Amino acid sequence: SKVCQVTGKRPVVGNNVSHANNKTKRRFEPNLHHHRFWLESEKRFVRLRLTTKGMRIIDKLGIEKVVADLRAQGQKI
Amino acid sequence: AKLKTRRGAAKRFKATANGFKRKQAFKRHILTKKSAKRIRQLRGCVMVHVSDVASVRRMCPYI
Amino acid sequence: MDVILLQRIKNLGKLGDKVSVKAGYGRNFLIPQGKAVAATEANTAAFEARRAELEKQEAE
RNA sequence: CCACAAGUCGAGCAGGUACGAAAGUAGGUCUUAGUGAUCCGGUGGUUCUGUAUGGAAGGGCCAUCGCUCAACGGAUAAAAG
RNA sequence: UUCUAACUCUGUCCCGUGAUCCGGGACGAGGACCGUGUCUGGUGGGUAGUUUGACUGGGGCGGUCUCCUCCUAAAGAGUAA
RNA sequence: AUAGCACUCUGCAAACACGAAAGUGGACGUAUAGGGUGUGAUGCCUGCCCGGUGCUGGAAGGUUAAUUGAUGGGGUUAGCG
RNA sequence: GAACCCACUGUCGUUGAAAAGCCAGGGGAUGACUUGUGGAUAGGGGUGAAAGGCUAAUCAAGCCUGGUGAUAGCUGGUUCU
RNA sequence: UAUAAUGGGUCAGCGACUUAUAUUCAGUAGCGAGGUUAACCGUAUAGGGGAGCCGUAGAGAAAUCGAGUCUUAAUAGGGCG
RNA sequence: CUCCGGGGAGGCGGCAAAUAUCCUUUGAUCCGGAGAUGUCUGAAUGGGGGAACCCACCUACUUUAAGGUAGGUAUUGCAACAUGAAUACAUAGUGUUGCAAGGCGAACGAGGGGAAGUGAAACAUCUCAGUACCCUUAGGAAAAGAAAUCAAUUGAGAUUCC
Repeated sequence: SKVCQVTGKRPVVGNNVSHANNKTKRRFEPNLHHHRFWLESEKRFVRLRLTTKGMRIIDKLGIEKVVADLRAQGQKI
Repeated sequence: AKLKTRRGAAKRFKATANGFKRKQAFKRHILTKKSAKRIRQLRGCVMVHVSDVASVRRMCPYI
Repeated sequence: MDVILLQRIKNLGKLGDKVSVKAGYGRNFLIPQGKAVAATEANTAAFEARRAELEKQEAE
């Protein structure tokens, strides 16, 4: 499913609103994609499915911290 | 349940001691061509006619 | 991002300079390969504290 | 005059005015056609209101502007077989 | 115009493995393009919801739909096709 | 419908179709192949028109969206009064 | 030209022997043939040598149950003195 | 409408203006410039519970005034009382 | 069927009579409590399957022929232990032991999705309505809850229901 491993973002629902104010169901999707990160402490590449906000959090906190946090929630990475 | 006021009518009518008062029509625009007498005699409030009082009462139960 | 250079680069600087680079450059080329480290307080303090002399002696 | 909403005539009182020596005449044109409700907004004023208080924004009142809404009491801002 | 390090391969080899899926490893060919997310202009009977007036010597076609003057209107007012 | 004929698209991870995606058919095929459209064995043949709509190729002049935010005009108050 | 598969004409039958038949004639009958068993495609979808045909005697959008006691300016009815 | 306009073969049984809340008017009973409690408590149709509602004053868009008030330069005139 | 307690002249369930045989004052039938037994299908869990069927393996004992009894043999998640590639350390993978879960059921709760008939005397904004319905998942209740809340004489004091 389209779920980010770092933030938990997922598609949401909303409306298309026309100029005549007709309303139609739509979805908003995350900016999801796969990326490989070098885990030094284990000497290996780890593949994650995440958003660009997830990348910003990784740049802010470091990859090993995020990996430990994810393993703390029972994720197999 | 409770009776509900017709808010459009509530915005048009107000209650006096023995009836209802209202504003006069034809004073919103297109005023240059109208004579001074019509301009000044269509200004102010008048009373609601007895033929429309019953309908106003049904539409505004609490005023 | 803010990066301090563990090892010299032709134009970014030489042996421990701190400098700003675009995010993709540091994220995809420098940090995985070990030619730089991000400018956090802990990493920076570790940089000057102990490994500064060893890195300087490891000039090549 | 009239179902309503509307429409028509009006002596006379107060202020300012024009024309007449004056008594006086003048609130458009001999008259009856030349027109469009409400809603929503624009412009000029204003001793009204102003979500703690002082202001302000917005609203109200007075004057005025935008419809061949002509299927002309005008079902929508927006529609052929 | 070059480069490789993100990214792509429904290309080759090795392992999981008794496997034309998949994952990892090594190459090769591309490469900051292609592709995806949010915003945005165009196109869009492919699909969906609907609209497409009334009078009327049946309905359609034609004409008409609001206002003013005269006659019909029977010496007050009003009076239809 | 048909054998025959013609136009047109498709260079392979093909065009095209199904599906939300993963994927599947096309095809374990490769322009002498595959899809769409029209005509309809065979004989003789198949005239003129590119103004309209469509398709294909050009141009970088006019107009135009998101984004960007230069200037100008208001509100408020330190102070001057 | 028999079996087998079809359905061109006529009489009969029409509360039928039969919710599509019998009888007398008729067409194909080594092929784009007929048939058994078991599978696949599901409703704005499927399938169709194309008739809007077929999808359980039902098809210009199957059947069942729910929204549901849909709405009906229309037709009917509305009980002793 | 005897109508050749509709409905009924006959009998017996069943079959259609209701219920809850709000409001207005008319009767009737209590109290009377006053009338009345809601939820709730309560060995519970009692007794407590006065928050609230209607009446007792209008005018004005409103600020404001108040047996007056609005309009206006106006104590004039006029509208609502 | 067994034990304990109650009870004191009948009883062998009903449709469904009668017969026949019986049981019972050495305490029956019956009533209450605690045990024992409890075929096959069904989450069904050894593999399969057209539910109530087909086919197996392992161990301990037992039989003498082609068997019997008892137990075990699902998947996933977690923990421990063992083993173990490409690849040198490792890791992935593989296996054993122990623990847990799955299914069913009225309403009420919380969350993820979400109409149209109808009304507007037409209809698109709007209404119907976050209703009907689909999906996931608790508990005896759930949810909420101890102010970065209201108020405006500088006062109140968490949430929920009338």
